[PDB]
Amino acid sequence: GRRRRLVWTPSQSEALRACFERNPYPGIATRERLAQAIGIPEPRVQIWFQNERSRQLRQHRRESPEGRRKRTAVTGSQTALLLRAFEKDRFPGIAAREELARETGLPESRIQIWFQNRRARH
DNA sequence: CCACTAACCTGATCACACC
DNA sequence: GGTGTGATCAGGTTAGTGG
Repeated sequence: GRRRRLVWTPSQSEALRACFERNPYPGIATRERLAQAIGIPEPRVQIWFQNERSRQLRQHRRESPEGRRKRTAVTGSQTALLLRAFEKDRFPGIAAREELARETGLPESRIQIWFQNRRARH
């Protein structure tokens, strides 16, 4: 069970490509500003820039420093809750992550990263 | 039927706090 | 140097979009 896939409007597509053309490695500030200007949540914008670099790099292989997101602070209380969840299921779907986001107060996009990191190291 | 791609993934690495 | 862990990189996989 994954998040429902959105569909770019023509005006959104134009804005993402034009910003990608100026810098394919935007920082959190550029992603946030672009996300608000076009009405899309920032994680979807980040996912698009990653997919779009994948398209461009694979295409160029057949032809040819902006600031990061601030480190999310995770309390021991939040960590213990995600830990207990991680033991029952290491691959929570969108609904289980929204649950964990609700119970922890952390954004769901950070829960997704937390599980990606945890599975690679534990 | 099938090309395209958002969503999601692995694995490695960056970045930074901390000792 | 060593450890821990959140964030991001390249790029492969899963599944929804729409020709």
